[PDB]
Amino acid sequence: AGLAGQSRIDASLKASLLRAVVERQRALPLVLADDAAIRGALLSPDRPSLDRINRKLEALATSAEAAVIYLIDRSGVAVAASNWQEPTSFVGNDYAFRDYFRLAVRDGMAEHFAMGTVSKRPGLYISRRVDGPGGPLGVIVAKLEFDGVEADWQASGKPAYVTDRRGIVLITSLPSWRFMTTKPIAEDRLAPIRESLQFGDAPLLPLPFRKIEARPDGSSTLDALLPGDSTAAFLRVETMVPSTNWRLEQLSPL
Amino acid sequence: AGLAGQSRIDASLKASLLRAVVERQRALPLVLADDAAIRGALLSPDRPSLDRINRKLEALATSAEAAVIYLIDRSGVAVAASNWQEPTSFVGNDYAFRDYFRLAVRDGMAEHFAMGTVSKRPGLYISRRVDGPGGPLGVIVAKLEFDGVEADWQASGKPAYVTDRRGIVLITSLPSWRFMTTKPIAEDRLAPIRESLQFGDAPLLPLPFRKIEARPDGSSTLDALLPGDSTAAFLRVETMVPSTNWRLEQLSPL
Ligand SMILES: [Ca+2]
Ligand SMILES: [Ca+2]
Repeated sequence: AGLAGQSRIDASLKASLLRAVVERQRALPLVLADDAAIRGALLSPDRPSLDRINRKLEALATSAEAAVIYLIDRSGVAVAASNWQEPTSFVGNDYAFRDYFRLAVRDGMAEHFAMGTVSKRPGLYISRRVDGPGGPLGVIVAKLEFDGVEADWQASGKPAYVTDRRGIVLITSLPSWRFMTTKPIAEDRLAPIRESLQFGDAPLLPLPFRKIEARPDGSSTLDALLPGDSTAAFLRVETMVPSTNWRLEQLSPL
Repeated sequence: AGLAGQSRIDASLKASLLRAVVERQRALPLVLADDAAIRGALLSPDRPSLDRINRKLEALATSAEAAVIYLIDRSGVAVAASNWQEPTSFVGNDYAFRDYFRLAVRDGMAEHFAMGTVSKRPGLYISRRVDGPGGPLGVIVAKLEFDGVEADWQASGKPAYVTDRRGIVLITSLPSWRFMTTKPIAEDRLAPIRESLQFGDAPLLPLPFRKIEARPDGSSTLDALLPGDSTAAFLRVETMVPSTNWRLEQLSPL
């Protein structure tokens, strides 16, 4: 009964890093939503305005370690992007129907975890409205991908993964386990989830766990196959990721 | 060698986290210092101008979880601040000779660790030069405090602290170790350091470590005096905190 706590801090440590890596990101849209140059662009856009920003956002994505940062207009169209030089440049796409647009518009801020339309590449989409006098002038967006955290967490050998409240493995030190489940889903909500995750493909097959028995703590004994590794005795702890509505779980070996 | 692995990783983690927390703040001056309304406010000390900038910084700092974000003009007087409504408002205060001001003028930027000059709140002061034409118009400063990271650390059960290159502890899981040192310092270089921490009471003695064996690991066993007592034995690891000039040392028990 001695791994319990040890794994329990290991987990609080993981959640914690993940809090901070999300917050690191969140600042970008935060400063950018008020930015006079961002603002300028949206009232009176012209070719040099939008170029300055394309670069301002290019340098920022680099320094912020963001996958993509892009500015969307009032209509839902992307106007400037970090990836503007890429063939995958998001400049000109229609995001009007994405929740990170519409929720940023309704609320001032929004965050939604999804699969890039073309990238098939998982991310937390973070957003903020840009206020106009009059009213909304557009939305700014930053995409956090989490290969860095995941490669941190592989580096422990307590494997770990993060679920949203529907029980869905969004972020994982074990690639294969991305998008499986902790909780039972039923008929009704299977296709709808696909939808929002932009991964109609998704398995929603449950992580290969047998012999779940809840030790007093709400920590659990556990038999897992890993990618490897036919079968394996293990310990499961949980923690809430502060600043998010995600859950973290760490399996400790024996 | 069993503790070494365990502690090598945990410390690596502890840095990464520190990295994410520092980096969260780095971005605000990064952007603030280029923001036309930052500029205007410094070239047009208007009162609408300063009005706005005040809650602008209030809002950003609150979200940012920066402890204070404030804006100094060329003469060093601070002109708008997150905290314009607490009695501890930095507004009208002279910071003309603080290094964070002075070096951001001479160099473009500066990060400087020091005690709150009225608070006794230790923190990083992350500063950026507002250029104009004709030369610099002022500096924008975001102060990062470390109480949250110190509390994540208290929780881990492996005391850890960060030293600059001077050998001084700045961030520490054990509060009474603040401004204790790795290397002895000499009598008359105390003055200038106390003068720069903005803390004449900086104890600046060597950490109370004894009986150090350096390993083949380049980890080291040591005996430490625990605040209160007793002296427990510890394994010590070292890692550079990535993208700072800071260094983290972490003690794990036996
Ligand atoms: Ca969330
Ligand atoms: Ca540094």
